[PDB]
Amino acid sequence: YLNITAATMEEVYKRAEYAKAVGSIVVMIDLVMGYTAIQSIAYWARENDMLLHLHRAGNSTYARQKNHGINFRVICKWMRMSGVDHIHAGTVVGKLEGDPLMIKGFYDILRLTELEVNLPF
Amino acid sequence: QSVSERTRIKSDRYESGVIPYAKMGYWDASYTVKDTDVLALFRITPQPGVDPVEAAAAVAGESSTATWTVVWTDLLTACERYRAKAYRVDPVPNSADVFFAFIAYECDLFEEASLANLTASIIGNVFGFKAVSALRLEDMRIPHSYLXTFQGPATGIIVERERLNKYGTPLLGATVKPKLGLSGKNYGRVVYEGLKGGLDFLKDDENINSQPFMRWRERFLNCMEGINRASAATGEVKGSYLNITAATMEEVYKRAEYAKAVGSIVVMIDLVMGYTAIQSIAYWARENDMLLHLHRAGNSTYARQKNHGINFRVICKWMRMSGVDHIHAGTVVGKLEGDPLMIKGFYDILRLTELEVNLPFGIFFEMDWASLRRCMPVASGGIHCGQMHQLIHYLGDDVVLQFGGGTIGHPDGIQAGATANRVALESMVLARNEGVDYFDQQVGPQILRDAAKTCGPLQTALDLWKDISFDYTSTDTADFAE
Amino acid sequence: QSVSERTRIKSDRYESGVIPYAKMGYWDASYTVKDTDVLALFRITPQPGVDPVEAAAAVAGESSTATWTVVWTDLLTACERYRAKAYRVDPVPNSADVFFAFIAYECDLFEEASLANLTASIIGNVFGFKAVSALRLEDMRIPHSYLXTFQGPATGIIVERERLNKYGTPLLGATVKPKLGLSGKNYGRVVYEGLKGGLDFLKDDENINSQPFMRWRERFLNCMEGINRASAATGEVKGSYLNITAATMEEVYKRAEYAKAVGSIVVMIDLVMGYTAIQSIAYWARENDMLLHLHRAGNSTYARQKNHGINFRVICKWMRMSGVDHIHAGTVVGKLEGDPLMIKGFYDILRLTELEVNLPFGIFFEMDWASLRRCMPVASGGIHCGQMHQLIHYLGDDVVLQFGGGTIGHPDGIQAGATANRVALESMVLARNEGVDYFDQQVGPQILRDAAKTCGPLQTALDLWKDISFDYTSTDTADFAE
Amino acid sequence: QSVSERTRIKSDRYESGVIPYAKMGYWDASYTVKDTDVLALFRITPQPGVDPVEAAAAVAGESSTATWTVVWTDLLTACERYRAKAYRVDPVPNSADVFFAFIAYECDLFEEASLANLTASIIGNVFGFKAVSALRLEDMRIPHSYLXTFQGPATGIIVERERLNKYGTPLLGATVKPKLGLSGKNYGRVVYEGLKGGLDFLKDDENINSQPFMRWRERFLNCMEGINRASAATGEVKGS
Amino acid sequence: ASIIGNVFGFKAVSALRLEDMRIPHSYLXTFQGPATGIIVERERLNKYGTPLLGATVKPKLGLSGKNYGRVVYEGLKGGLDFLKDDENINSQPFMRWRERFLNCMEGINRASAATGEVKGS
Amino acid sequence: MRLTQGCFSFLPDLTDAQIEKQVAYAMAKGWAMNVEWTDDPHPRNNYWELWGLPLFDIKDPATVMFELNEARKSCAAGYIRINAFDASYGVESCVMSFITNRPTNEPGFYLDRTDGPGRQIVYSIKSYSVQANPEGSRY
Ligand SMILES: O=C(O)[C@@](O)(COP(=O)(O)O)[C@H](O)[C@H](O)COP(=O)(O)O
Ligand SMILES: O=C(O)[C@@](O)(COP(=O)(O)O)[C@H](O)[C@H](O)COP(=O)(O)O
Ligand SMILES: [Mg+2]
Ligand SMILES: [Mg+2]
Ligand SMILES: [Mg+2]
Ligand SMILES: [Mg+2]
Repeated sequence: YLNITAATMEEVYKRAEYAKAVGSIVVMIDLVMGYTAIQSIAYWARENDMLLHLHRAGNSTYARQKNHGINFRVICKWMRMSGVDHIHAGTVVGKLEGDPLMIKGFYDILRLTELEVNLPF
Repeated sequence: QSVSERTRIKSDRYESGVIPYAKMGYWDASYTVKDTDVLALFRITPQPGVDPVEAAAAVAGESSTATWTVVWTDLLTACERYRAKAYRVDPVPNSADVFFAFIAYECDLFEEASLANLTASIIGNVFGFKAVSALRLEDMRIPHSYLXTFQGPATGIIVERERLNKYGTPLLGATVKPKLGLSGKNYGRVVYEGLKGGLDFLKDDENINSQPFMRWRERFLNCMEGINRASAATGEVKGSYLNITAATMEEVYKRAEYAKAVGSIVVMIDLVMGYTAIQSIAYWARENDMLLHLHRAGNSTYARQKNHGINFRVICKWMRMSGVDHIHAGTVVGKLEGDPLMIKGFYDILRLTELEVNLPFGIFFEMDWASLRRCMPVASGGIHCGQMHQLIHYLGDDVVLQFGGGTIGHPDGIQAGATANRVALESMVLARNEGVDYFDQQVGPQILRDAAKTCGPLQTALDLWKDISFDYTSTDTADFAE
Repeated sequence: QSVSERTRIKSDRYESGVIPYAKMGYWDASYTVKDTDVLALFRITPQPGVDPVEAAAAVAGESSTATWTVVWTDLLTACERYRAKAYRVDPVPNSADVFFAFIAYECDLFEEASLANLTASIIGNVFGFKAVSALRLEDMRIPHSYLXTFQGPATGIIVERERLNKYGTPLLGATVKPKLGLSGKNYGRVVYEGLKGGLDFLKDDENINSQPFMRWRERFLNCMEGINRASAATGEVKGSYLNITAATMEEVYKRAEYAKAVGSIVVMIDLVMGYTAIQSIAYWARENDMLLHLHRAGNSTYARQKNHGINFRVICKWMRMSGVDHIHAGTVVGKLEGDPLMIKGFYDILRLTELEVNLPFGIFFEMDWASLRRCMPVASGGIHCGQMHQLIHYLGDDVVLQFGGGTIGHPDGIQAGATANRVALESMVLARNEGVDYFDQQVGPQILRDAAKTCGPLQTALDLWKDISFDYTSTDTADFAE
Repeated sequence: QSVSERTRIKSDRYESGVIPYAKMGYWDASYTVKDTDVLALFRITPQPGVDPVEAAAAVAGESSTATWTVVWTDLLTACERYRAKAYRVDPVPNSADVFFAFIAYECDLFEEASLANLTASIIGNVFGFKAVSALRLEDMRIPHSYLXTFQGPATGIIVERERLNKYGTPLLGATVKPKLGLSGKNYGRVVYEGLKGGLDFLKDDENINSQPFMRWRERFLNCMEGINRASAATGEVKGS
Repeated sequence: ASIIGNVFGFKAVSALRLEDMRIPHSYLXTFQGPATGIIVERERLNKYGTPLLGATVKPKLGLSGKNYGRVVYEGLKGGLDFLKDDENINSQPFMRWRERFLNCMEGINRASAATGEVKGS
Repeated sequence: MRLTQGCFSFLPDLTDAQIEKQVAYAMAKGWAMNVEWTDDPHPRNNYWELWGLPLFDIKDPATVMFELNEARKSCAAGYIRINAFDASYGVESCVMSFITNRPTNEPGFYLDRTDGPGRQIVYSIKSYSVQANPEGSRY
């Protein structure tokens, strides 16, 4: 996953275009680049036969606490809409927060063709 | 009294008020046609009590310079020169109320190189006219001088065969099935197999553009893998008509540029994109060394009925002008409307260097084609290798025979489907050339059975679709039989 | 024995061979329509001996996933989901052999934002099918989810009136005449006069593109001089629909960019350019703050007859989707085919936020318009100020009434032509609002005569075309009267 | 012995070697001109002892499909179609050594909308032919079908007059003098003066392009001040 | 424009011929002169010692691009350094230019593969 | 594999009797025959080697079979084909082409794949025979 994350959309595009030119099957982007860059480069990936891997950098600033923020499941929806091909969604047993039922919720949001009410998930 | 009243035009022709279109300069039986005029043959059904010559004067009027009431601004122009003249009205055989109207239009009424401008005058309004209950555009005589403004086919029949390196038989093809549903990867599978088994082309279906089940790039890349694999496996040039039909001209070009970038010998477009997108992509095809396959989507909406619309033979002329390389023009014996002699006339329009009046085939005008290239006719739609004798008879040599269901429906697989079609084709042509009376109901099917003893895929096919015909009362019929 | 024979599919549905389309998954009377489906109403005439449900299963089949024989590749896809289902067949009133077929198509069969892709499935082939002697596409239910992929009108009725600063009456216009022949300088003369005398718009005729007698730049520049002169002379926003119809998308854009560069509030395009050129120029119009007038050239080739083709109401939906701002949709009382209640249904399709089943107007489906903007209907073709009571009655408020012959045919000049139309219009609307029974044969014409005592141009006009009507037997009629 | 020898062409037209142009298909006095043919008239002065009809045939050959010797590759084309045809050779008044030769060229010989291609065929080589001591292209008949491929004037007489708003007299003009030497600022002075005093146009001399004495941009800007000044002084459209 | 512009049509002169000109060094240095030139041409060709060799393809007009590529291959393979289009072969109904160019390139490279010489048309 | 260029390569190899009948067909239509040899079976090998000139003036089918036979006696192991050329206006092209001789064993081709940008592949079809040996000794 060649990271094309950069300060300016002009630089992200240089790096995307370079990666395509040299034959890479995939590029990565960081969530800290933010939504407008993401949607732009997701259109780019479609146009340029490129896998687009989304690292979720900064997500936990608003996703960690139960009382306040945005549950990461909403971010999965938004990011699935925008058009990233990978997104980091949790391990359960690894070093980053991950209750099993919430993770399975996220994984279903990312992977299913439809969702049905499932309160525990 | 006022300046307006004192300067009013008082002449017969240019006093204000309605006068019939036949008095306005739009009728002249004695008119001599010039080599440079554009001519139209209209099948007119007047409303009851409307004078048949007035119906033709109206169509002529309203397709050139006239409106419903008299206008003084006619006198600021060379109005005598710019008016169309209806110059002949014949009854239709067996109609006491339907007529053939020949109308001549001046060359200078038409924008150079512009199908859109031609059709604006010629079909724009006159078919909505209340004075007429029905109107069919039957033929046109596109003069040599107008033809030289158009490219004609991008590639053309001669150069096409030169690019394929394929001469002496008809060319072969198939539509991928099902129509929709298939993934890009599976599309490439069908194309590989169809080509490996013997087909020259496959095609995307007309409604395969870019969709949730398969987006267009995936199709294009997986299909090129299929194509080259088939070409390497056989030593023949192979291809598949990549559908570049899209919503916008910008997206069409994007798809066409991508098809070129990956080495596709051919692309396809649907007629529903419409004339101006078609002229552009036909220029683009000449400039980018591409075969341009025109699927005729939506054609039968205006072309099917005898009483009203546009005859398909006219569409052939307009599409050959614009510059497409292939156009679907019927099977005769398949699942789609195709009266034998009308289809032959269509094929003649697409393939000849000039045309000679031939009323049984619907060729109403003699017409030089100004060395515009020849358009390859395509016969697709419910045909099987069982009918090869008929297809070779009705369609001749320069034609793409396409076998969608008749390849992929084969029980032993798609390779076997393809191989059956090609052995059928080749064995039949070999026999035509030997001087055998192949179109005979006895002889033809036996040529295919003889060939089938050394080809099990073809015996399977002959036995599977032996029973199948599409014999139904044709609606687009000729007015003069045999 | 061989691998091909041992792996042949032996199931009922997927053994090789023809089976009727009604057994293939393309018929289901019990099928519940989803909010997201695309629905079509087809008027089908089966060939004699063809089962009416099999005719509708075929159309459904061949407009979605089916071909003539069975294909195993169906099983590589989610074939149950992608098949269209014909789900209702009704007889036509007074036909023992013509039927209404409702067919549901899955949302995912269609390319987003693509009229071309929609029409490839829906009209592509099924009208050439031999099994059917006739086929008319009568209505469609474009689901809310598909509609949101399209722009809809570039400008729309609301914003259009906001740009003109013109509210409370219909808008006014005229086609320049003669149709062809006029020089660019003289075109600007006609436009100046027409606008100075009171018209909001004039237009180039549909066949005015670029020609030997007048090339397009000369028209555009001389017309802007006319337009601004008229605007300065009156204190109103004025315009003329500059025809940018051309052979290639490259030339269209060139003309459209030039029209913008010189400040034209509006451009026009002809329908003959076709759907893909239309979608592009409709995006271009939103992005360049332009009104987009669609002239419907060639429409009546497929739209005129009751038995076969496409109903115009469907074209309205497709054209409002694509994003044109004006579309011609009939007069009722003019020189072109226009049955009163059909025209009202068309106007409702172009102007409402949703539609409710209304069979007398030909509105067969209920349909939300997804807040796509409203398309302004245009009434052009053989109408005069004498019929203002009728036009206001049949057409309502949001409409462009156009008076080509009924402006320029006026004896006292074009200014007087224009002024007559506007006084007629304004006096009539004033009286509608006052609560007068204006559509009455007695009352209406007297409102115009009353207004005519202080307006000599209008008394001239009323007396010149008092006699003129176009009463002929309409062919595009309704199946349910009153 | 060899395949080359066994397959040598043995006909009168396509056997190897030199035969007169008049016998290669380039002379045909009974040929009926099509309206689509391009025609040329040449005033041919054949070398002493060269046949007039042979020289006209040579000009037709070498401006269409011929070379000095026979080539089998003619038979890979519809060679009868493409050959130009000297169809008329007439004597010229008050001369017995100079002839008028009318030639006919198939429309398909010429690239559409290309003067360069027309003039490559019609004038390319034949003027430098030893067999003919002189040659003059006197006139041509450019057929309707060829003309519709060309634009013709950008503006024209009609629209030009419309743009200027002058009708009824000839238009007026003047070349700025001296031919060379003037600065841009003086150029614009002369342009202002002559437009104000009554000229519709002035003009740059043909050899005024851009030189050390005056670079083209200084001329253009100064001229537009002169033009517009004259236009404001007169109420007329003006130019240079 | 200066030297031949007007003077040949002057009335006071019955005939006029420009025979020669002395282009001064200083004017000449403003011009490029040959793009490649004799010396570099021979170097790109790898051919020094004998005059170079060519042939115009014939008939002048009428040949398809296919057959043009045939004539070019044959002539080059037989010993010619070059063939050429006729002056009046541009792009015409009988043969459009892209077809000629592509077919001649095949012919040219086939010739050079068969001989080990740089070839062209 | 079987090289399936030519228009009768899906039937079995043509006997001399069959070849003569296609040559007869061609000639009765007014067309001009020629004979060509290669041992580069590439699909894009447009220009096979000319066995003399095309037989333009020739009236008897037997003359063309006599030349085909002489090509067979003189050409190295490879492919030979007969083509029919139609010089009529609006054709001016080949209209029939079939293989009259093929090698006993054609090894065929492989597909060579070079990575282009993104997922695009620069394809090249490569001949086993042609890469192993030069012209005249490939079969
Ligand atoms: O959609 C189809 O049915 C086809 O793929 C044929 O498939 P099969 O080969 O499986 O029948 C073609 O698009 C139609 O023939 C077009 O009709 P026409 O050629 O008359 O325009
Ligand atoms: O060409 C004509 O005849 C018109 O200019 C009307 O002129 P008049 O005003 O002089 O009749 C319009 O283009 C037609 O009305 C179009 O028909 P519709 O509006 O039905 O599409
Ligand atoms: Mg199809
Ligand atoms: Mg009009
Ligand atoms: Mg001078
Ligand atoms: Mg030369």
